[PDB]
Amino acid sequence: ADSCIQFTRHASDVLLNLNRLRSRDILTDVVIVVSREQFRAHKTVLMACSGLFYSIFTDQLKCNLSVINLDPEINPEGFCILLDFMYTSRLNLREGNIMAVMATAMYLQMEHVVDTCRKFIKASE
Amino acid sequence: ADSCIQFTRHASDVLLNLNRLRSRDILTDVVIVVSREQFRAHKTVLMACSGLFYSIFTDQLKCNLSVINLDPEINPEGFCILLDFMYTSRLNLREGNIMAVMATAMYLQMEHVVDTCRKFIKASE
Amino acid sequence: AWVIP
Amino acid sequence: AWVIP
Ligand SMILES: Cc1cc(C)n(-c2ncc(Cl)c(Nc3ccc4c(c3)n(CCC(C)(C)O)c(=O)n4C)n2)n1
Ligand SMILES: Cc1cc(C)n(-c2ncc(Cl)c(Nc3ccc4c(c3)n(CCC(C)(C)O)c(=O)n4C)n2)n1
Repeated sequence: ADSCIQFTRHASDVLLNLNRLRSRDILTDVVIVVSREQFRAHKTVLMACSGLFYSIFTDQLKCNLSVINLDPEINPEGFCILLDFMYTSRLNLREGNIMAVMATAMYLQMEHVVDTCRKFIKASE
Repeated sequence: ADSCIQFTRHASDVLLNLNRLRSRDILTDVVIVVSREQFRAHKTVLMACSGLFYSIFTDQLKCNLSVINLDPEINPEGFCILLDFMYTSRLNLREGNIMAVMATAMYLQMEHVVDTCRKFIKASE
Repeated sequence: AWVIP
Repeated sequence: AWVIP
């Protein structure tokens, strides 16, 4: 309806509770493997944040897999930084990790992260 | 780390994508039954928004159920309004539905919704 | 919190 | 959007 009221902090409060479920390993339903490093997550949060995961988990065969192996070129630290961003809205971008984070965000099809990485690199040139 | 940057709209953008998955019936994993009316949802979103659903899906036996039956006193329209609020941050509160919405939010242990319902009722007295 | 969106 | 939180 047109007459709805809106609670400003609701979306942020939901994301904090989803990150608390991840931290306690509650109802996690997939393991992402990055060069023998394993990361547990919720398929729905991965799909909401990444074009690659949206395509994977909407596929009639892949939607049923409990393990997904990423390309061997992907850096585990870069993936870890992006997984934390998905669940918190906070991105730990540093001089020593920006190239690996940008390459990982391009592969995962995370448009806003790619755009910010490009702007931060352009400023140092 | 202390040096993180933050994307302001991220949490709202994630919630919109979770509501799009609900609308298309993608990766929904539970049916909530309210007096023979059925509602499909994601257990993680229900747990993030409700103290009752957090308790249900953290129970070692109930976490594995694909169907949950609510108390027969619960109004299906009141539940529908609250499920839409969970996935959007928007609450369709009207003179004709406020008593049913408040009773349903008390049962579901949704503290912010109960508090606002109480304030809107107090204003009309 | 609550606002008119 | 991006800010210092
Ligand atoms: C009509 C419409 C348009 C979109 C994007 N839709 C969509 N629905 C559901 C999901 Cl789970 C989802 N997934 C998803 C898909 C592609 C994405 C993406 C999320 N994200 C993350 C974007 C936000 C968070 C805004 O950063 C990217 O960057 N790309 C390219 N997308 N639906
Ligand atoms: C340390 C701590 C404190 C909380 C509340 N935690 C929690 N973790 C995970 C979940 Cl899924 C979750 N669930 C949940 C549980 C109880 C709730 C609730 C959510 N909500 C919704 C609250 C927001 C959205 C802020 O409206 C209520 O109102 N109650 C009583 N809670 N953890």
